[PDB]
Amino acid sequence: KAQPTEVSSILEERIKGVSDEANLNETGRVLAVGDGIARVFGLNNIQAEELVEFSSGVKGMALNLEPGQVGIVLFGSDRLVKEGELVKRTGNIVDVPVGPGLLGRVVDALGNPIDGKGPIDAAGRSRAQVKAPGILPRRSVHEPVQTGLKAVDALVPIGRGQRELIIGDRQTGKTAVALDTILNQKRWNNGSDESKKLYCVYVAVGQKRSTVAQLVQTLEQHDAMKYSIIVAATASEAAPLQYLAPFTAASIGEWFRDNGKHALIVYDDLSKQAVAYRQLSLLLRRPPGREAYPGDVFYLHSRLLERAAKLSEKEGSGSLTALPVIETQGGDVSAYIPTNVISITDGQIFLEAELFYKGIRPAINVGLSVSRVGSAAQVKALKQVAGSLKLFLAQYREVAAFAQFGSDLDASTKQTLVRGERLTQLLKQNQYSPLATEEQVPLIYAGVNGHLDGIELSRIGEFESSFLSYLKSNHNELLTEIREKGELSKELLASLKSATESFVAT
Amino acid sequence: SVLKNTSVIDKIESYVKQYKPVKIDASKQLQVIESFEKHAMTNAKETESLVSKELKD
Amino acid sequence: WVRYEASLRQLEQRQLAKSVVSRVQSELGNPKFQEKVLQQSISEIEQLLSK
Ligand SMILES: Nc1ncnc2c1ncn2[C@@H]1O[C@H](COP(=O)(O)OP(=O)(O)O)[C@@H](O)[C@H]1O
Ligand SMILES: [Mg+2]
Repeated sequence: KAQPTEVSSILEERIKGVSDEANLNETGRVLAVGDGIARVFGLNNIQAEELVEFSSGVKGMALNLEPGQVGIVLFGSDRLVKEGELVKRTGNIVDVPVGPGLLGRVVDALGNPIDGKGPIDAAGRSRAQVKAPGILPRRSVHEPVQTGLKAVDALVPIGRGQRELIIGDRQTGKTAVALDTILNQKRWNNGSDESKKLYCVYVAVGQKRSTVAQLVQTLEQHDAMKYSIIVAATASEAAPLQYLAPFTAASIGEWFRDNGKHALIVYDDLSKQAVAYRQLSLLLRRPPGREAYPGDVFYLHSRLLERAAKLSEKEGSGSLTALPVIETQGGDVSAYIPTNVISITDGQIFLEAELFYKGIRPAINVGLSVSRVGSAAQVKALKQVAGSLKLFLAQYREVAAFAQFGSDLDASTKQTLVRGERLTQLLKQNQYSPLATEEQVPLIYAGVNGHLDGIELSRIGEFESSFLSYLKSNHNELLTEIREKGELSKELLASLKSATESFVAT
Repeated sequence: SVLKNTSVIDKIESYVKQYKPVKIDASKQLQVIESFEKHAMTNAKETESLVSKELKD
Repeated sequence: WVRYEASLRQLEQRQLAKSVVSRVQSELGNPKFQEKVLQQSISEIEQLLSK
């Protein structure tokens, strides 16, 4: 067509200019390749973590700079590159396109357009490795993030800027809760107030291309692709792609954050990123530190997740909410990679396989799922109702274990046990069903205030739907008041109490 | 502007232009509903009178 | 219709790619070596002189 011709002419003119300018400013001869790591001679004054051009066409980057030989990890298939290939250096640190044009576009780790929808329009290029903001640039997490899960994700919130972990086994709902959060962000990014929009960005690292295709299909089915970036590295490409894709997603997240906007990033299954770094380090001549893992895995998780922060008003008040995901084996949260990531994050969301198999689709264990925004960085309506409900539910679980231990004044005779079991049955959700914050307070308020003593565990599922229909049909006054105010006052508390003990009889 | 070789946008535009008057709305709830309602208030006033006099008795 | 047109653009692009590679193979056979060798030798000479 017309555009390819002029684009090709302009770019080849620039190519001739580059070839005729300063020679190439450095080169190298390939000494070894394999598993996406390539040794190369030359490159005497190569910059650290610097992109390099290979004669075949594969990209590269410099993790290691030995005397004489340079450790280059190959960005793509290593089949094309051979021995003696000339390795031109790009002259700049590893970068990735960042800007508002990445919205609605799927790109690789390097930022090149892979969805085939056209070129990427970026305001600038940001380094994949960027130092995290300092103490003063960081701000206390106070702005809520509407997870839309109608579960413990609401009573103990996420908030804007938290790196709330999502631990659990495979196929437990980590990607499910991530996509529900992304879908629920549509209600707030579909407006005009940029201070409340959450421009999501997905990191589908170590995810099969069929799965990510289904994920993007589901996103655009719900009109969620307009605000979500799917920068990722599937299982098809090499390990360095997997290692760098979350970091470039972090770069996009800081671009959104440094511009005063709020972005939600979900590092889906960082485990493949860690093992990709393992694959790099095994043949890059970096000895492993512990449990066959190189020591720098904790450091890389640190730099990647600490970039996620809530900026202060001086820096633009931007937020970079992070939702890291780890795939543990057999629920072993005491393994190495778990221990580091649970110590790297601001709380976690446990998703055990037994709860998923039991029937609870969210499958979240209240007892261990903690956060640093307890009754903070919430709407306010939910924070007053269930500011300390997690501890009560944990004590309910302990007493229920204690209740089965011996026959005493326990079981149904315990008001705490009854309230805990009713609340645990309350905290459930179906996938692809984002529930707004307004239709979440009455259920938890009925649970916490002991209004569910005579509703029975089996009937709580129907009670949820009946109560929500009650509010959305003939009690929309207080519901809309809560939604618009973002808080339940004395008037709103009294109205909600009126509704709940009027509907307790049904 | 998204489509270049449309060849169909005029056809669908005309089809929707000719489709908006689907048919006349019924709005004819005045043949059995009205009779039911008439009987409703008639014997409802009758019942109100009888319960009132029963209360006085 | 818009996604059909997008597929049309993609197939036109890949047909252009096939035409480009076919013309590259054609250039691999015709005597198109000495003139371009002189041309980019002069280009590299000018590149050296420019610095
Ligand atoms: N109501 C529900 N909530 C969550 N997941 C559901 C629900 N109903 C069915 N599922 C299934 O649970 C699966 C979630 O798997 P997922 O968490 O994406 O795996 P992984 O943890 O490896 O990313 C989906 O494939 C979906 O088919
Ligand atoms: Mg998944």
